[PDB]
Amino acid sequence: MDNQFIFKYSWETLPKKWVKKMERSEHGNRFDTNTDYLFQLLCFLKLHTYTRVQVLIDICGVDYPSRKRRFEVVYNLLSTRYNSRIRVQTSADEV
Amino acid sequence: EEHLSRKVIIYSPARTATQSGSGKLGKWKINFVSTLKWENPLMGWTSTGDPYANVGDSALAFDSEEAAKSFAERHGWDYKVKKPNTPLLKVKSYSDNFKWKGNPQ
Amino acid sequence: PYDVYDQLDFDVPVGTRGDCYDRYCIRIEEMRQSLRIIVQCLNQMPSGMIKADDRKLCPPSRCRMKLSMESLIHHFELY
Amino acid sequence: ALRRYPTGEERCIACKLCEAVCPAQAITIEAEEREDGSRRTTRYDIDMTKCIYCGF
Amino acid sequence: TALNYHLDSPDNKPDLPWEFSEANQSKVKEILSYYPSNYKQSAVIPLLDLAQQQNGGWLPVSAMNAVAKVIEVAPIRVYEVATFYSMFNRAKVGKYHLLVCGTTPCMIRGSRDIESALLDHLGVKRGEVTKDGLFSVGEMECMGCCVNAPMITVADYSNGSEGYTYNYFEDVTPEKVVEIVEKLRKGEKPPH
Amino acid sequence: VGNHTAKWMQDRSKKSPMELISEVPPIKVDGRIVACEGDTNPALGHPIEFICLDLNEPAICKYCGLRYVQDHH
Amino acid sequence: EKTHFGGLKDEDRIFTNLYGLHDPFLKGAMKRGDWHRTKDLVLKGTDWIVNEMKKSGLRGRGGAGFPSGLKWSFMPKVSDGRPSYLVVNADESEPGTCKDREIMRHDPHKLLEGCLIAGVGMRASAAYIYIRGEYVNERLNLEKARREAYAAGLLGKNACGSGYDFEVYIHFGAGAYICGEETALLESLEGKQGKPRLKPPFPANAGLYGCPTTVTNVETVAVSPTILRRGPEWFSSFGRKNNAGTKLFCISGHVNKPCTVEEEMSIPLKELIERHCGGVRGGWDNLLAIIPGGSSVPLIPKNICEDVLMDFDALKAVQSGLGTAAVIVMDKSTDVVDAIARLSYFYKHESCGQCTPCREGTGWLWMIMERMKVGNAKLEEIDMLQEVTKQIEGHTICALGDAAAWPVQGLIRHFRPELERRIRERAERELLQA
Amino acid sequence: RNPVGGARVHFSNPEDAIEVFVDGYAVKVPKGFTVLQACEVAGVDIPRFCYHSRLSIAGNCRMCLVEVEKSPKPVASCAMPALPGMKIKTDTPIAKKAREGVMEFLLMNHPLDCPICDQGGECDLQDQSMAFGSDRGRFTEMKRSVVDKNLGPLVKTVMTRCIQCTRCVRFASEVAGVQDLGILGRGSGEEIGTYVEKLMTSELSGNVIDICPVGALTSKPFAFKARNWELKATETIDVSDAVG
Ligand SMILES: Cc1cc2nc3c(=O)[nH]c(=O)nc-3n(C[C@H](O)[C@H](O)[C@H](O)COP(=O)(O)O)c2cc1C
Ligand code: SF4
Ligand code: SF4
Ligand code: SF4
Ligand code: SF4
Ligand code: FES
Ligand code: FES
Ligand SMILES: [Zn+2]
Repeated sequence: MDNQFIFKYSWETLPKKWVKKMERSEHGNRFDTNTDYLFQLLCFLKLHTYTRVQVLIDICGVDYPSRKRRFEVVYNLLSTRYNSRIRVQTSADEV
Repeated sequence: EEHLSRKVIIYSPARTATQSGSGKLGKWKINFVSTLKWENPLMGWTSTGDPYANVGDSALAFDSEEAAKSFAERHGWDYKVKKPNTPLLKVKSYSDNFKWKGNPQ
Repeated sequence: PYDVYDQLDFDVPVGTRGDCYDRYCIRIEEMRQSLRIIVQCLNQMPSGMIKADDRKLCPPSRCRMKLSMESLIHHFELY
Repeated sequence: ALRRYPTGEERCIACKLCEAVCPAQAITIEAEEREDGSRRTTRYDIDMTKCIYCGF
Repeated sequence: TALNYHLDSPDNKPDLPWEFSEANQSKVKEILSYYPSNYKQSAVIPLLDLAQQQNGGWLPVSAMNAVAKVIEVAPIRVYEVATFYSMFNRAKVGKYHLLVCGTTPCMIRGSRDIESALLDHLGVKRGEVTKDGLFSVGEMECMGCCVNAPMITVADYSNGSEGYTYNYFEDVTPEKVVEIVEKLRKGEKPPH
Repeated sequence: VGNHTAKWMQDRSKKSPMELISEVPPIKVDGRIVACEGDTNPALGHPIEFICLDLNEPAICKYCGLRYVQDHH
Repeated sequence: EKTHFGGLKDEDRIFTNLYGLHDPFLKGAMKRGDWHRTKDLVLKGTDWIVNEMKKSGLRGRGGAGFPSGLKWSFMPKVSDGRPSYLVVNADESEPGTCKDREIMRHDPHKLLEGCLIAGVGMRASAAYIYIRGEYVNERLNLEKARREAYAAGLLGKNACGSGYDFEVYIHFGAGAYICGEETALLESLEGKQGKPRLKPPFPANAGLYGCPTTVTNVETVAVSPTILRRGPEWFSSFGRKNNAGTKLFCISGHVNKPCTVEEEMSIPLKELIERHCGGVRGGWDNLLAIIPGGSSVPLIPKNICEDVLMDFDALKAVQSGLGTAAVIVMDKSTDVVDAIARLSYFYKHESCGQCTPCREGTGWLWMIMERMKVGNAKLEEIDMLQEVTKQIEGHTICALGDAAAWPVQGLIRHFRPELERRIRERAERELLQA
Repeated sequence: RNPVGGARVHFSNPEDAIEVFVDGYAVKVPKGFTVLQACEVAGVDIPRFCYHSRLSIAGNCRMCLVEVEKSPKPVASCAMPALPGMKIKTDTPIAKKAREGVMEFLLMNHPLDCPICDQGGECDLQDQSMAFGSDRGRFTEMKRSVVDKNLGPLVKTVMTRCIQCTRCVRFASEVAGVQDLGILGRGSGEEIGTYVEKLMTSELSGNVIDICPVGALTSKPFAFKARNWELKATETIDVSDAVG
């Protein structure tokens, strides 16, 4: 399970309205999603047979003061089943 | 509360005069005018009691005037904007070094 | 894998009960496997440079910085 | 420790590189042209309680 | 020992008065007449040459200041001109400047065989004037192809600008250069 | 003894570095240029400094304070 | 003829007093044909003169070989208030060259009449002759000739009775090789240091005093009246196509009889050496290398010299140049590396110092050549020398940097085994001795 | 693209504008602009030492060389006028190699005294050596050396660092209006100085410290006192006179 297969299969299978941005790079596969779909996206990735993203490695914030939604919340996840890592991000503000 | 009512300046630092390069311009900063420092009477070290001693020059930064203004107005600070001075490119010719002085007067 | 771990022989001990005793035994075995890895590193240790040669990110030698402008400039910049 | 040349002259020329690199900001330097024109420290302080003994 | 700066001395200091002689005034005017009156700077090189001829073969800083005054420029430009070109002598030379030790085209035919004998006869090192102030040895700068090398150059400053000559001598030998020096001492112009 | 040294040196038993370096006689050199490394082993000294000796006054190495003069002229 | 070139006869020689056997002043000059009906040539007009110069195929004799007629035609047809100037380059400081000195010594009236002709052809009001500062006797002779021409009405107001006004002034340098470069010459004539200018502006638009100006060699100027009188077709009948005319050659070095001679362009180098110089000293088989024209062109080896012709194109095709047509001949007894190091010292000494690559690289090349003279170098330093020459070439304000890089490049190209052998012998001595 | 430094470009008439390409990009510049200025309008920063926008073009440092299509040689962008249809390349191998060679020549005789040079930390030479020529030095011969000159109590002099950019001389001649500084000699031995002993008496003399790209001319009263990275910059106005 390489990062080319994850990118292509996630494009083919995920509901379209969940992902606003998809990056494929040696720095990591990255999915950006609205805050209202984060939970469902993570549940899908955890449960689906072809992803089995079972381990949440961490959650962290990043501050971007020049942005209307200044905070970016990053979810680093791991599939021990397929020996692959995924990054899922969403933005947030102070309230 | 007490530190949210201070007056700040929003500005774009100009280019230094010791270097011809222009790669540090376009950034917008919030000057906190922290000018309350003194000398510690043991070693002569520079002491301060103002929390915003260096955050305006080390961490806080903004890519545009509008972002800095929005941040300042959301935090409630009273801000004044100083527009940066920019050079005027003028027609220059190497031929001008050898201009004819004209007929003698 | 990272660095030269793919050139090295070692086993990965795993437990069967998932309790404190299994983890103690795993740590003992991991020490044994670490000893194995150290022996292999000692025997396979090659000669050559210990710093990346890209002269924009690594300190020059003390003698180079005292002898060469480019080196001095890079040392000043780096530190 | 600060060192001297065998002549007795100080080695330090107040370049301030050590002050810049110090991860703990434990070095404080002031400098000026000495009476003979030499570039030398007037002040060189190390806070031994800030220092992390890293050797940088 | 040419240097790109001046250190004051008793025979070489700005306060010493220096002006073109009355007899040189005709020549200065004729030199100026060759160029538009707002382009007087063009005369710096011939005027510097005339001043060097008048001052016995060298240019004190006062002469440079006087030339700068004639052409109406800051003295720094005249200093630049005087230091850029090798024909100007900014230290004292003898009444007869002997130029030896040529360059590439003549050392193929053995040019470096004349200088040492010249110092040995003159009893001086290169660049210093003799006690009687008659001879000084300098660096020759070469023209031509140096067929009839070795060659030396004699600059005659003994009679100001009206007696100035700048001549090249060919097939000069250690015996012949001493003979040339002897005729120069006795006043006869050596053949060339 | 000067104002510079008095800012840090509070002991007068020993000579200051400024006086100590001034007591070292200028090193005579055959030539108009000399390179100073501050040590017999260059890697243990200071970055190499090339010093012109055209002036009559002794020329000072800006790193170690050693002084050099032209031996003949 | 079209097949072989050389053996120029006396009836086709332009510089008929080159050997100084007759009076060089006005009476002898007219007796030899100078100042003959110059009024008619002037009254023919600028356009006719320019067209004849273009038809003659004359190319610049100062080294670059630019077509003279086109260069003259670069001058403005209508004045914009500024005057037009002609500057004659008599500053030949290149080692091994004396042709312009001979022209000034023995045929000065040729130079003066050519000055007038070129000034009419350039619509110029005045001419400045910039002479080498060391040519004191030559300058005095030329000034005497100028007084003779002014007294006879050939120069000045109403020159030769043609209604054209033309002033000729004599200027001299103070011993700088770089002043031979045209823009450096203009700066020196202005009273500044001899530092070349960047182009653009070109001198035809802003030259002396910021006025339209043409800088051309003494040889180029002095042959124009003869070309006009005898016809462009006669001049173009000599030499190959695009290399027309006669040329002043001077041959020095290891030849039996060195001499200065006027010969047909495109003459074979070997034919020139064995015809006028008595051959290479010790025979042609003793030849090692030849520098075709002046020290500013790369040398060529013995195999190249066998068949190469002396013109701009043939020497250009073998990575060399005609230059000043100063032939320097080196036999097998010469230390070629030492000669190249000597040339490197010359270029380091003569660099004006304005621009960084020349100012520093000339000294660097000289130091490397001095080290390689005795083999005190590594084998890999030859490649470093080549790359330094490439770093200098093409990155400088003027062509002196290229002239400094070329001899080293030629040495590396044609005698690399000699340098390698010197290095190996030095290393062998180092191993056994210590 | 924003011009370098936010520089403003004024057009007398849109008819008097030409079109040039800077690395494929289309930019419009007024007639008479140089290649370097067109690069600045395009937002491309060309390295330079001898060029200064307030002083006459010199074109001697050769650090601003770029590649222009159909040009046989690298072109000094600071002096070459821009032409319509000109295709300017600044990052081709020719330009990079020219910059590397020029930087190597500049550092050849430059002294190894960054730790004692006040320009350290705000030095154009250091930054351009880090950026353009990250070439390992290979010069092993003896460096040239220069004696220091006395210019008064304001300008401290270390002439070994001078790169002969002639900015100070042109400033003295063209801005200060006091012709005291010149360039003396010829070749690698040329030295900036006044020849005779004299101090810089112009009231604008201190600006030569700003314009000198290396630590050759530095503030004597400020000598050695601080590094640029430990200084806090405040933008304000002067009250010494009524000029502001
Ligand atoms: C370093 C250097 C030295 C030069 N010296 C001379 C010279 O002595 N005489 C000369 O005629 N041209 C000399 N030139 C060439 C001139 O710049 C210029 O091309 C010439 O005056 C043109 O004359 P022409 O068109 O009649 O050949 C020199 C060029 C350089 C780069
Ligand atoms: S300031 Fe620090 S780094 Fe610089 S010379 Fe002194 S001790 Fe060394
Ligand atoms: S190439 Fe040499 S001679 Fe020509 S301008 Fe540059 S430094 Fe001067
Ligand atoms: S000017 Fe100073 S800081 Fe810049 S490279 Fe030279 S010594 Fe280093
Ligand atoms: S002192 Fe500075 S400004 Fe003046 S020429 Fe040298 S490097 Fe340029
Ligand atoms: S010895 Fe040949 S030019 Fe002087
Ligand atoms: S900035 Fe153009 S040559 Fe120096
Ligand atoms: Zn030292």
